[PDB]
Amino acid sequence: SGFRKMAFPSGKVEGCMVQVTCGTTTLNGLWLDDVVYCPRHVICTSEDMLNPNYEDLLIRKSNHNFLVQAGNVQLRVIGHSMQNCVLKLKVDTANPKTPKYKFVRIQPGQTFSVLACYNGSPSGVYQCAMRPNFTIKGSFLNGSCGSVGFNIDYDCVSFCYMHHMELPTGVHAGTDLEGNFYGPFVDRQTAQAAGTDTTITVNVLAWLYAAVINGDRWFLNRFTTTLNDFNLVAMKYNYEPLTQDHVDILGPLSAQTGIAVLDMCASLKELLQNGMNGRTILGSALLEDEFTPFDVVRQCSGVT
Amino acid sequence: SGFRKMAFPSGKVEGCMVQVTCGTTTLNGLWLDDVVYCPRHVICTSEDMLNPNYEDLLIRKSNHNFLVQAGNVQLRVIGHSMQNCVLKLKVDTANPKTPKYKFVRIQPGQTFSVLACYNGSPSGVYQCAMRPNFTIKGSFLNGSCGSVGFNIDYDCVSFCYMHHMELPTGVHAGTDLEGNFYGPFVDRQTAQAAGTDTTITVNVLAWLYAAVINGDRWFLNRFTTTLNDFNLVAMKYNYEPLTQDHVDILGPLSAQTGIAVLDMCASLKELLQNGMNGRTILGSALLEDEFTPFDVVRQCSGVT
Ligand SMILES: *C(=N)[C@H](C[C@@H]1CCNC1=O)NC(=O)[C@H](CC(C)C)NC(=O)c1ccc(-c2ccc(OC)nc2)cc1
Ligand SMILES: *C(=N)[C@H](C[C@@H]1CCNC1=O)NC(=O)[C@H](CC(C)C)NC(=O)c1ccc(-c2ccc(OC)nc2)cc1
Repeated sequence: SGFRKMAFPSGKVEGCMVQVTCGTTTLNGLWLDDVVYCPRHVICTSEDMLNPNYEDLLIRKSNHNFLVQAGNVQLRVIGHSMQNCVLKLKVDTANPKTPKYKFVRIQPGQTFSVLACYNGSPSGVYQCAMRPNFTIKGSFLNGSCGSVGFNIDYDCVSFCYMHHMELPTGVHAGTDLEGNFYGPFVDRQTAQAAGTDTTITVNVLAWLYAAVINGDRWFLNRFTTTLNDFNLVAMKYNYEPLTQDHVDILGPLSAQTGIAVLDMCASLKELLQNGMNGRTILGSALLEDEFTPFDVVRQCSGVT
Repeated sequence: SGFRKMAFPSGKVEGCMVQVTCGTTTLNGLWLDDVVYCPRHVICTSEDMLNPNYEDLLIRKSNHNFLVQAGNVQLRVIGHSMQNCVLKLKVDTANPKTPKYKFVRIQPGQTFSVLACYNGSPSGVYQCAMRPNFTIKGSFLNGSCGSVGFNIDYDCVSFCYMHHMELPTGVHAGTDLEGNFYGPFVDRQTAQAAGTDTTITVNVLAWLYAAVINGDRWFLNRFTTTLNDFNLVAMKYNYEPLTQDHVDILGPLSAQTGIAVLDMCASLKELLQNGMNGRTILGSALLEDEFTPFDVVRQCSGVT
C-alpha cells in the first residue's frame, strides 16, 4: 500500500462538541455526561487576557452568564467550578451521544487526532504529535479554543488535549482534560517561550521502517553502529537519545522487516551526516518524526 | 495560525459504511437510502480477477449470495444490478442515518477526504488530491475496497470516489459513484499504466499564498514574469500550464495578500530554477500541490 498521515474517525467526538458563550467571548466545549468542559479564559474580555485573576473573574460570574448551545438547543447550566485551567459546567441534561471515554495525559512523542471546531461545529480533522517541548504544530484560528485532541481504542475515546493558545513562534499549547497545561505555559496574553524542540528519534526510526515496508529502500545500507555510538551522534544533530525501552517498542517492527534496530540507526546516522542528496523517502525530502511505532503498525495492519 | 493537511469530519460518512460479503470476498459498501453501493469485483474469486467476465459472473449470483451487514445487523438484499464497475444492491431497509448527499465527478487537481474502511468499519481519514493522470496517493490495504472519498458543503455530502485497485507504481485508482473509472483503468488484475504525472500549478501557487499568510516569506522576491514566460518555464519543469481561468480562481487570494498572481509566478519560477537551498516552506522541503485555492481559503477562514 501507501503511507499517509491518518486521523481517527471523528464521529463520536463530533457529537460532544458544543458552543459555550460567556459575555462576548465564544469558544467550543466538550459535552460528556452532564458536564461541559471548556477553557477557563472564556470569562475573559479582551483586556483581562493581558493579566487575568481567574479567581476574581469567575467569582463575578453566575450560572446564567454561561450560554451552552448543542446545535440550536440551549443547555441549562446548574453548576460551575474551575479545575486548574479548565472550567467545568454542570448541565441538567446528560449527553445522549456520550461514548465510552477516558481522560489521559499523553507523553512527549505520542500522537493524537485534532478535531478543529468553531462555534461548537466541527470544521476538520488532522493528526498532531506532542513535541518534546510540549507544544504542537496545528492549525487554530480565532474561536478554535476548546477543540480537543483524542485517540480511539476500538470503542473508547481517550481525550488527551484541549487547545488554549498560540505561542509567538506560531506553535500551539494546551491542557489535558483536567486543566493542567502541557509544558510551562499559562493562559495569559504574555510573551511565553517554549524550550528547544528536539527530534523524536524513536518516531523517525518507525517512519523509516514504514518506508522499507512500502518499497523505499535506497537509504538501506549494511553498516552497523552501537546504541552508544548512535546516541552521541544523535545529540550532535538535535535528536532524542535512544534507550533500551525505545528499542523494545520498535521490536515488532524489527522482527517483521528483518532489519535489526542497530542497523536502522546506522542508516539514520548516515542520512543525518550525509544528507539526502535531493532524494525522497515516502514522498518527503525531510525525516518525519510525527509517526509513533504504534501508528506504523496501525496503518500496516488496518486496526479498524 | 498554522497550515496543515485537513480532512473533513467523517461523522456522516461513518453511518453509511456497511460490510458486503459475496462468497469468500469481503469489502466495504455505501448504504444510502435503500441502496448499497460497492465495487463489482466482490463477485470475483482469486482466479477470476486475472480475466473476469462480470456479465457472466454476476449472472450466476442471486440476491441471497450477497451478505450485507450494518454492524451486527444483517440487511436483506431484494434486488441487484451492475452499473459500469459499481454493483448496486437494493435492500428492504432505508438507512436512517442517510445525510443529504450528491454524486459528483471531480476534476484533476481537486481534493477530497478519504475514509479508509475495513470490514465495513471506519479505520482512519486523510485528504487526497486527484492527480492529473487520474490516480491518487492513498493508503489502502487488502479489504479497503469500497472505501469512499467525499467533500462536505455544510450539511451536504458530495461523494466522488470509490477505491477499487492499486497500480504497479503503488498509486491507487478508483471510480465515481456511478461506476465510471477515473482514467484509463479497468477492474482486472493486469499490468496497467498511468500517464506521466504532472504538478498541479494552481495548487502550488495557492500553497505559496498560504505560506505568505502564515509568515513564511523568504521566497518572496519582487521579480515579475508574463503568464506566457511562466508557462514555457513550467512546461520544462513538468508543471500544468496556467490559464486565465486558473488566475481567476487565485483572485480572492491575490486581493487579500496584496501579491499579484504574476509576481507569485515569478517567485515560483525562481524556486523551480534555483531550488530551495535546504530551506523549508511551511515545514516542507518540497513544493506541495495537494492544496486547492478553495482548501486554503477554507483553512484561512474556518468554514465550520
Ligand atoms: C482561542 N479561541 C484562541 C486561539 C488562539 C488565537 C488564534 N490562534 C490560536 O491558537 N486563544 C487565545 O486567544 C488565547 C487566550 C488566552 C487568554 C489563553 N491567547 C493566545 O492564543 C495568544 C497569547 C499570546 C500571544 C503573543 C505572541 C507574541 C508576543 O510577543 C511579545 N506576545 C504574545 C499570542 C496568542
Ligand atoms: C480491495 N480490497 C483491493 C485493494 C487493493 C489491494 C491492496 N491495496 C489496494 O489498493 N483491490 C484489489 O484487490 C483489486 C481487485 C481487482 C479485481 C480490481 N486489484 C488490485 O488492487 C491490483 C491489481 C493489479 C496489480 C498488479 C501490479 C503489478 C503488476 O505487474 C505486472 N501486475 C499487476 C496490483 C493490484
